[PDB]
Amino acid sequence: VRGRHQARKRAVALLFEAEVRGISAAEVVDTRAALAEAKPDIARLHPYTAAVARGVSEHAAHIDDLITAHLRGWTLDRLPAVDRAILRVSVWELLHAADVPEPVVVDEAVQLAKELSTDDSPGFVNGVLGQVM
Amino acid sequence: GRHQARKRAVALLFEAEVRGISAAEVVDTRAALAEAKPDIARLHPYTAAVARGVSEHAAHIDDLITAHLRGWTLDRLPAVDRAILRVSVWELLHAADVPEPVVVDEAVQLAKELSTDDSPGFVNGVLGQVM
Repeated sequence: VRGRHQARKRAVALLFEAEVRGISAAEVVDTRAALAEAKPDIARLHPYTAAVARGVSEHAAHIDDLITAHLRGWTLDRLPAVDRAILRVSVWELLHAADVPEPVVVDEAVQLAKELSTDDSPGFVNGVLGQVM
Repeated sequence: GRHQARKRAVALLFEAEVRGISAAEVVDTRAALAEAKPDIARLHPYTAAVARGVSEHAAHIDDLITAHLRGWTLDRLPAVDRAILRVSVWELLHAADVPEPVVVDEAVQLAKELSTDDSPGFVNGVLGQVM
């Protein structure tokens, strides 16, 4: 585990919450920032979680178009919510996190899929992201 | 309004598991914030009851699920499916006002909306044996 693996995993949970509530991930980040200021001992918000989730919101249509273009016939709505969240996090990093090597971005997506999703999800996300990059 | 309350409980359990904190502690800090900040919305009371309930009865809930997984472990399921089964087994045990078949329907529908194509049939099978 890479230094920011947990921050990425918390960003996947924030994107999932946003989709359940029908609100932007940036709005969920604002709430998490308030919680961190209120209870810094038990509810820290990693700065990278906030940057990833805010970033996905700021670039939502472009990220979704790039994913859809590499889904070989599928629509984004057909994916399981956790795989959609992992791909949105990863595509934001490919576009806007120049310090993270592209192979590292994909390997992190593969590790998130292993930890949170199905056993065929790692190969799926590697395939999609390998084409996006 | 309970379907959306159940969806918010699945999301809360997933975030709690990622954070490594009990779902009751997530509820308690989120509820305290909404009492102090007018701009931050309160949780539906049923979301809070479900999430505190799963924490209170975690060992029993996980044992009942594991007894009907046929050798599979609960920790190896997709995280959203583990959260949906914990919410649903809690309702079978402690939400006496909700008919058992309605609990199963809600879980199958949460699986369809939030998880995999195979998840609805999987949760229907496990819960059909738990009830």
